[PDB]
Amino acid sequence: HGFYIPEQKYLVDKIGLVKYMSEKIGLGNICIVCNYQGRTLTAVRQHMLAKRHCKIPYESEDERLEISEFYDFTSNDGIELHLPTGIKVGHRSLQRYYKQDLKPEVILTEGQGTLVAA
Amino acid sequence: IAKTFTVDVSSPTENGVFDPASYAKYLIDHIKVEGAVGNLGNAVTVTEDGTVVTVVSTAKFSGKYLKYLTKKYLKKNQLRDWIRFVSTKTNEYRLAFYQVTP
Amino acid sequence: AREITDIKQFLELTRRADVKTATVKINKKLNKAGKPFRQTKFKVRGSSSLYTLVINDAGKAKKLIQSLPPTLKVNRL
Amino acid sequence: ANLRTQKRLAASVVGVGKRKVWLDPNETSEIAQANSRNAIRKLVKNGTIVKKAVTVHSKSRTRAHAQSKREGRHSGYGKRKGTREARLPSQVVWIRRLRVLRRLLAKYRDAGKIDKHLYHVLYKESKGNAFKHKRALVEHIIQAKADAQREKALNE
RNA sequence: UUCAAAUGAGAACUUUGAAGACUGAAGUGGGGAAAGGUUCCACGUCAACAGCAGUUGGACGUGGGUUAGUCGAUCCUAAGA
RNA sequence: AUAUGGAUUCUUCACGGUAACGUAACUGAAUGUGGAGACGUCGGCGCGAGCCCUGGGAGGAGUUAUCUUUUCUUCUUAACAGCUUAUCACCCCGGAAUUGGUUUAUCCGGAGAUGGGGUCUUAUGGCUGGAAGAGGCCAGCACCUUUGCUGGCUCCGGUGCGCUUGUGACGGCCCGUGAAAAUCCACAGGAAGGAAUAGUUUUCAUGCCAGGUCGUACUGAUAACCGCAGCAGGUCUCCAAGGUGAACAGCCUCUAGUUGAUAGAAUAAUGUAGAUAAGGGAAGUCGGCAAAAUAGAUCCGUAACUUCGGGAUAAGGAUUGGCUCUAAGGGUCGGAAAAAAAAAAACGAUCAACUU
Ligand SMILES: [Mg+2]
Ligand SMILES: [Mg+2]
Ligand SMILES: [Mg+2]
Ligand SMILES: [Mg+2]
Ligand SMILES: [Mg+2]
Ligand SMILES: [Mg+2]
Ligand SMILES: [Mg+2]
Ligand SMILES: [Mg+2]
Ligand SMILES: [Mg+2]
Ligand SMILES: [Mg+2]
Ligand SMILES: [Mg+2]
Ligand SMILES: [Mg+2]
Ligand SMILES: [Mg+2]
Ligand SMILES: [Mg+2]
Ligand SMILES: [Mg+2]
Ligand SMILES: [Mg+2]
Ligand SMILES: [Mg+2]
Ligand SMILES: [Mg+2]
Ligand SMILES: [Mg+2]
Ligand SMILES: [Mg+2]
Ligand SMILES: [Mg+2]
Ligand SMILES: [Mg+2]
Ligand SMILES: [Mg+2]
Ligand SMILES: [Mg+2]
Ligand SMILES: [Mg+2]
Ligand SMILES: [Mg+2]
Ligand SMILES: [Mg+2]
Ligand SMILES: [Mg+2]
Ligand SMILES: [Mg+2]
Ligand SMILES: [Mg+2]
Ligand SMILES: [Mg+2]
Ligand SMILES: [Mg+2]
Ligand SMILES: [Mg+2]
Ligand SMILES: [Mg+2]
Ligand SMILES: [Mg+2]
Ligand SMILES: [Mg+2]
Ligand SMILES: [Mg+2]
Ligand SMILES: [Mg+2]
Ligand SMILES: [Mg+2]
Ligand SMILES: [Mg+2]
Ligand SMILES: [Mg+2]
Ligand SMILES: [Mg+2]
Ligand SMILES: [Zn+2]
Repeated sequence: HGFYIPEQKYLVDKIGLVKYMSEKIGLGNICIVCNYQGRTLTAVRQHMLAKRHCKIPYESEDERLEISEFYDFTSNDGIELHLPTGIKVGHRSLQRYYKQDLKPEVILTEGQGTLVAA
Repeated sequence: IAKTFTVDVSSPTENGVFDPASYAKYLIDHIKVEGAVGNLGNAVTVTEDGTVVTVVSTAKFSGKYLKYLTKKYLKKNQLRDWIRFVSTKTNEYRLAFYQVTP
Repeated sequence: AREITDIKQFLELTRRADVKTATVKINKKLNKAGKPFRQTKFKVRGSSSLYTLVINDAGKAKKLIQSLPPTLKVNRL
Repeated sequence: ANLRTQKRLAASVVGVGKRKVWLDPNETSEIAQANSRNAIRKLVKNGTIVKKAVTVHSKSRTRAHAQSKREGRHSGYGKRKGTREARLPSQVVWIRRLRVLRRLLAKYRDAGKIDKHLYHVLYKESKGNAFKHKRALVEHIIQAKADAQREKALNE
């Protein structure tokens, strides 16, 4: 089916992350993703196999707040962005301004400079 | 028969903006095997040590596919335009920044 | 223009007294078995035409490089 | 400055249309100094000049309307314009039908299914539009061998 | 058709970027014959010419440019001379 | 020009193959015969090229609130040479009514079919060389009148009433039978020429030198030609992308190319070009002049008259979207000293089309 338990590293209650998921398809009979309500265990079951949702989304930031207990978590300017290491990273709109190399600073000799000041 | 693809998430990860956990959480769910998602038949392997991500599959799959699901996960988390997917050598790919300044 | 097969007769050509130059070219290819190997081509310029022998065997090849006249000018690769 | 020439050479060196040539507006003093191909060469690789991306003509829409076409999507009388003939000429469906049978009967002749006598009728008979399609043929054949065993088993 | 910048004594019209459009492969595309004869290209330049303009030009001034044993002429004969 | 090799000869100008013919060669004057050069047109089929469409994979960009194994793009191979490959024909075996073979197209066979086994034209393709060292695409480095250098990857296939074209074998037509020469080669002929201690030869391999004279830019047209001009006219041809659709029509887009035809401000009458109108429907006018209506397709129906071919799309009726289905329609394969600076150590499978 494709059922995957996010951060297998961090789980306390993982035997109870099984009980909260079987309460979605167990009683109220709900899909883990859709909100689709089957009438029977068959319904929610037949469907999970249908549009193919076996995955409990970790990407939704309200979904990390819902399933939070059964995990144990242990201890844009438009131009450049500011990283924690000191980095200034560029943007994909300027990609051809980056790639373009330009003229070096034009630097006079003590011979050429001297003659130009005089 | 097995083909194995390798991506290096080191550059963006170490600098604070990236999580190979979620990246390897995404790939697993969004690969399409002879059909819809979640169908990896022990025909597709996504595992990672945190500085790299491994991809190994007997099922239909490609270099371009890995690039497509890569770019799509970034725009979702808006790391697009701050990160670009390049090929270091054939079938081993690296994630990088455009401009790097101190 | 032409390719040579027989090596014994290839060697005669390597003198011929009018053949001034030649070259040794290496090609990474992969066989019917899909495995990388080194086939090498021996190209000897004659007056009006250019002969090239194909040795898909690196050994009998690399010793033939030890089979060449001291007179010849060889452009390596 | 007058940059016409620099744009011309750009199309020629890059080997692409003047449409697709980019000249950096901020580089307008430097590009001015180009004046020769090999100079433009340097500028091209440098990145002051760039060959712009091809504008897109997408086939996805057709491939959709193309995919649906093979599901028997719009065959409708109102979706037709030309005569039935001009669309798929009669003669053509024929030369399909004929070569299907002649190749069919041939195969049987050789594999022992039918001798050259049953072959010679059917050939002469098919060519007279006595057969609708390939199944209609095999039917007439099996009825031809069945009765021949109806004329064989009463002679025993 | 429109916006900015560049150049400029000066910009509706030149150069570049941007956006909008047209020819839409029987083309406003790429090559030739006949005819043109330097109109090609570049540096200078704006009195006169381009029925508005002009910093641009098929204009003006100074120069550079056309490399064949195999492409043509050449040879052959056609109606004819 | 010629020299070396190869071949040929005491059976002088070679041998093999039943034959069609084969080969690295294998004397041939006068003169004679013969071939190429050398030719309409249309039809439909057969094949090849490029194009188009298209799956997998290796790159690179685009879009991503939601969606889409996505959208676009690079993935290329010349003249020449070697091996090999064909429809037509032709050769040997065979001797056929139970008439067989067979083209889309009905032609052929005791003047020797089917069938069996072979020969050939090399148009065309396939491999190899030419040739990856080229080009093409991605990632890097340095360098600014140095100029380049380094890495990677260039892959493997599919489909067809498609398009453009080349070509093949045929067919229809003619009181129409659809150029000539230069040139080149073949054959007949047997002049003449020559071997045994030596000779013949350049239609075989290789090697050596030479290739004159003139044309060679650009335009080929809404600005380079002719129209007294930078004129809405005229002027010979090749290549030809996707979609709609019968379609080289119209309508939109890609590769390339323009954005150039004096501008601003208003929005009266008259206008030119373009549209629409209640009830009426030619009452207008010399005259239905102009406009209007009808139009594609599939089905049904189709008169007098006729030189029996037509007339005829006669007239005249019905249907046409979108969506989900149903059935029918195929192919392949298997049964001197001190300090400092600087330098150096009948099935079954599979494959793919659309068309009704
Ligand atoms: Mg048609
Ligand atoms: Mg159609
Ligand atoms: Mg018919
Ligand atoms: Mg203007
Ligand atoms: Mg248009
Ligand atoms: Mg138009
Ligand atoms: Mg033009
Ligand atoms: Mg030209
Ligand atoms: Mg000019
Ligand atoms: Mg000038
Ligand atoms: Mg004027
Ligand atoms: Mg003036
Ligand atoms: Mg002049
Ligand atoms: Mg020469
Ligand atoms: Mg010639
Ligand atoms: Mg003749
Ligand atoms: Mg290729
Ligand atoms: Mg080749
Ligand atoms: Mg050839
Ligand atoms: Mg090769
Ligand atoms: Mg290369
Ligand atoms: Mg075809
Ligand atoms: Mg034509
Ligand atoms: Mg020219
Ligand atoms: Mg033209
Ligand atoms: Mg005109
Ligand atoms: Mg005059
Ligand atoms: Mg055409
Ligand atoms: Mg089309
Ligand atoms: Mg079209
Ligand atoms: Mg302009
Ligand atoms: Mg005017
Ligand atoms: Mg009215
Ligand atoms: Mg009314
Ligand atoms: Mg009325
Ligand atoms: Mg009246
Ligand atoms: Mg009146
Ligand atoms: Mg009248
Ligand atoms: Mg009228
Ligand atoms: Mg009538
Ligand atoms: Mg009618
Ligand atoms: Mg309907
Ligand atoms: Zn669901």
